[PDB]
Amino acid sequence: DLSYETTESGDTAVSEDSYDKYASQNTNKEYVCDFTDQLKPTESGPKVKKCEVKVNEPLIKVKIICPLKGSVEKLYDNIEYVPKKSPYVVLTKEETKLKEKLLSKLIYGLLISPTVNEKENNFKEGVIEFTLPPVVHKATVFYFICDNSKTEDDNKKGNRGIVEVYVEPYGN
Amino acid sequence: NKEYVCDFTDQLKPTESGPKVKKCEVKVNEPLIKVKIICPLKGSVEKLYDNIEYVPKKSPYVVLTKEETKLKEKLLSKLIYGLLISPTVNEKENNFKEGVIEFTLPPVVHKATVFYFICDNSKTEDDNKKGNRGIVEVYVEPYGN
Amino acid sequence: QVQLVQSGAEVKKPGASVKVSCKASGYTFTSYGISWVRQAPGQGLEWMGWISGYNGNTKYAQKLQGRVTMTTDTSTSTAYMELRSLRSDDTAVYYCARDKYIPVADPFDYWGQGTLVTVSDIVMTQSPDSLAVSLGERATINCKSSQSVLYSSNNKNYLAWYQQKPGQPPKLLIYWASTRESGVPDRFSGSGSGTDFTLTISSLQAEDVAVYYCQQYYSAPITFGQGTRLEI
Amino acid sequence: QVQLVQSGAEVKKPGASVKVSCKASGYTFTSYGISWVRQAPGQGLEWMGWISGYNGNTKYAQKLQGRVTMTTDTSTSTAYMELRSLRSDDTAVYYCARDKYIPVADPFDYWGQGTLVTVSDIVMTQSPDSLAVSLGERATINCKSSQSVLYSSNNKNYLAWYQQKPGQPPKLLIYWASTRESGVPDRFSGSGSGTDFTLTISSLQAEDVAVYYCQQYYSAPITFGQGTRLEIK
Repeated sequence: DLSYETTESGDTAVSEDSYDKYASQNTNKEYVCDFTDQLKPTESGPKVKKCEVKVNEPLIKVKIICPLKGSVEKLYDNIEYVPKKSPYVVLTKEETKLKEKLLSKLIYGLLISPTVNEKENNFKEGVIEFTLPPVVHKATVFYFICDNSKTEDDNKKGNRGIVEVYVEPYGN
Repeated sequence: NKEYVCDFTDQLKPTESGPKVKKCEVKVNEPLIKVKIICPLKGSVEKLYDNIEYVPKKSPYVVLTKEETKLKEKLLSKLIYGLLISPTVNEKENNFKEGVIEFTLPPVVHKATVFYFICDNSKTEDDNKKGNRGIVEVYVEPYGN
Repeated sequence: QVQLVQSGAEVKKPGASVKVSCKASGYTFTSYGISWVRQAPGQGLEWMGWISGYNGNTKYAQKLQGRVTMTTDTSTSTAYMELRSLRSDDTAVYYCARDKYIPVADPFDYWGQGTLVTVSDIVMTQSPDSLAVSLGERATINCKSSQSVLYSSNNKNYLAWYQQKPGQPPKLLIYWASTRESGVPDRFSGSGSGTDFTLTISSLQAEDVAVYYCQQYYSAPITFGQGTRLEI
Repeated sequence: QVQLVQSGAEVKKPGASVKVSCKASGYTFTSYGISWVRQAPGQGLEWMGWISGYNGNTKYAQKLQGRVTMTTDTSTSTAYMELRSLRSDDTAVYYCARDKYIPVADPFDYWGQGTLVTVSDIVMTQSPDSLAVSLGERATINCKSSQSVLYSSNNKNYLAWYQQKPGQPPKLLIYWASTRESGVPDRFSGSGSGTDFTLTISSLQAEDVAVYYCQQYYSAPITFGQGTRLEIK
């Protein structure tokens, strides 16, 4: 459990990356933050891409898609994902201080399946997922980072993707 | 300026469970918000977006709105008084034919307004997979009064 | 106390259908799910599918797709399993087991008594099919998975061990491959990580004569070992 | 009641800096912007940049990048342009023009009176640099843009025509390449689409003697033709 400080945390500009919500698989609703084409080194980088998900209903599925080192040549070679053990570990902003916490201890009753579509549920595989429980007693905000800001290609530097999850109380 | 981005670059590829609907909603309640919509182009990857269609074709000058049960095309500058469109985005035409559209909402909006864009790939068929339909919803609330 | 009470035994001719019920009590039905597992006489355990207790969403094993329908009645906290086009090889004891609000997250701690129906992918391999040991001495059972069940995000092996005595549902002994469930005697020890796992019974007792299964809950479908019969 | 009032003319030694002011009144300053355009003596118009009236964001022409700074004072509805390291070729009349809340969307209808500063990309080409025509006769001016300025989403050419009489800022005559600004006589006609455009003045009168410019507002930087001086034969 590492408490966290990133360098160049706020000497950067914020573009709000909107999520895509897909509904009705078998009465499944899924929120997705996809950074596949948003972290490539850019002339104006490094920038922050923030994808905020607000959830206030049960069994909501959250999916985060992040590019892999080596998926494209030289474009993601220094990409770093925080927490490395996501989605079992998440970031929280207690005080002004970023701290790693276990999600099941942050949301009582939340459970994680160790696989997503027959790949491991880790950012090493490019995707994490978690379904929020039938009841959430207390509101909580946690974060994930898919950081490519330390990557440089030519004079172009990559971006930092941030997913913020705001869980409102539900299940009364 | 604050920028909101809807990126479908990978979200509309044909899939077994398709056709699926991917909805991207943008809620705007402050001045000078920039909305950027990225929709894949026919030919960007072969066979994946052969029959992709953008709606309205003349976006962002023309947009979609749902008056009650009917979907209609309307001029955005007539939907939002004072809104202006620049014909180019970074020295490329501001049109879905180039893959990206952008518009900046005016400093003052009087009435709440909802309009839509569609990046529909549902007519493309790879193997038995069918492409998805991408829907952008822009919900603008009054600000600046 | 959590209880799952199933309907009585039924006899059906081949080609007919059967619907087994599972009445739950002692917990909030909508906060969990129900998994169905069947066992042909003297054979191993096969997972049939899962149903959400909140919205009735289902996940079926590809084997039974088409034939199996799972439903819930929230007002009565009852789960139903209907199997169509019955064949003679469907003769088995059908079990309901309480699951979590998502499948493939935990093993099965609470089971129904089973319903006998008489009709007129990660592979788990357990090393000894049969084992004979003396009272008070060590017994070892090995379990091999066709791929790793170690989750990198929490460094836990998604492996469980079960004990099934004649005429009874499987009883959960070990989860996370080495953690005993509450009440499980200390002579039961789990070991291993990744793909190779071991169940050890020191100072064997007469009550420990049973069939032992491993189970992975790492990736759907849920799969069990073929079973290790332990005799004296 | 739109008005733009600029500071007085200045003479500067080479290497010094100059700050021109532009006081706006008669409209809501924060709903618009200011674009700066300069004009060397007897020469054409060059776009220097744009500044937002809402948040002070700027867009500069790469030509002047490094030397030019634009600022606003919202409380006083005043825009400022500072040009540094002045060279002899920086001698020009510097104009402020009211712009929209984004640049590159519309042409310039309201202008300042201009400030003389004396120091001791789409290309627009206008066919005749100078033209002499007889009273009562039509004069034709051609403008070619290096790439199309027709927007496919609204089928409009982002092309404007201006008339500048001595001592005055340019006057907007035509926008969308054929739509007359209010008060513009019908004898002034704009035509063309894509890359080739024409301004036609029928029944020439003495009051029409002026310099005429075309301008594209299709893509940044804003660019003007070199100008067509119209005299009487």
